[PDB]
Amino acid sequence: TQQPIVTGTSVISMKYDNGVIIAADNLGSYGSLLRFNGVERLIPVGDNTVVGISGDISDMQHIERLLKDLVTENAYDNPLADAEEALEPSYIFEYLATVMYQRRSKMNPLWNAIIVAGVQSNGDQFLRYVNLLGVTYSSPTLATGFGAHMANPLLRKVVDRESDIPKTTVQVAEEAIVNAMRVLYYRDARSSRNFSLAIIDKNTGLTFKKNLQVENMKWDFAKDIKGYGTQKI
Amino acid sequence: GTGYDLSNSVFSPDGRNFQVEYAVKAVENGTTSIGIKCNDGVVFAVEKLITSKLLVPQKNVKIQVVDRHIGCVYSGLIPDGRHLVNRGREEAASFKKLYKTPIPIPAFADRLGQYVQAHTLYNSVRPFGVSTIFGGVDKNG
Repeated sequence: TQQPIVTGTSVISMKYDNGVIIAADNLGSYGSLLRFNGVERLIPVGDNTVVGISGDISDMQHIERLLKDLVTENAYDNPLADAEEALEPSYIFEYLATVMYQRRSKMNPLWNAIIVAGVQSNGDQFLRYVNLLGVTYSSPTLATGFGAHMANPLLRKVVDRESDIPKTTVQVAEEAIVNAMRVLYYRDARSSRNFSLAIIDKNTGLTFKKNLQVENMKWDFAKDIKGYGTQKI
Repeated sequence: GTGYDLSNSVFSPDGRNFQVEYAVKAVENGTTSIGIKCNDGVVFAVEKLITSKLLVPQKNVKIQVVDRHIGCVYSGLIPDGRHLVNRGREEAASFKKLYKTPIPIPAFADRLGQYVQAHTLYNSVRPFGVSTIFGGVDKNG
């Protein structure tokens, strides 16, 4: 048993017709101190998988090293390590899920919430969640922390059920993700303006975008707000 | 007298360890393998005796990788080679876990050396029936 010290906030994701999108900001908070601004919380694994991690950053870095070891170990005595016997998103996840549940069962959790986004070899979209309790679930949209409360509602307006997936494009999906990151910057006190976004597409592969910023913000109405009830000037 | 070549850790009267010398015979009996150091890397090659048409070509791979930057090849008892490489991989992971950097080849060479030497120290184990050729690239060449 422990307590999280350096923390990452929301990770948000959704699937679209040809793949999956996943995003997370670049902040490592220390309580209410916005301590570290160059923290990458999206971990790519090979060319078909991105793991997004929120929660304790010391644990995130430990999980990061586990994933690098998985790639190394998979390539041992494996002539098809970059072909048929390369790591699938489903393998990455099931491994992580196993670890998360064993650690919670030892009363010593990895204090995180994890979203594994990717595309399987057959072309299928992979999107699944796991957290410090070892709880797992899949949904057309997934998000951690504040993203669950604020991003899912917006993302679910685009993909409300399974049948909305083939109708949704990369452009529409990405715009919806980017809008949600702006909303989280408005209302989450542990969020940063700077974020990373990753697209995994069954045709165009892994597209990793760094150093994105929330743009097109509405603030001008604030000038007209004075007082808290009766004050006029 | 005689009988000095029956146990592993035993010195003969001329200071030799006959069980290690007998292990060399197992290597000399094996397939030929080589290594070539070039001016920014290393190359490994091995002969794979095709016993029959039934052996699937290009499968049965003999050269093994350690970490992401080291290659190992060996001649003699193939299982002993695998055992050695498994140890090497455990050993390289440990080094990386603690020191972050990938294991330098000299450091890695001694890790295999100390392990193989350990199997000449006791009569409850037998020496390795392989000579292993290995290497790669690190911080300084």
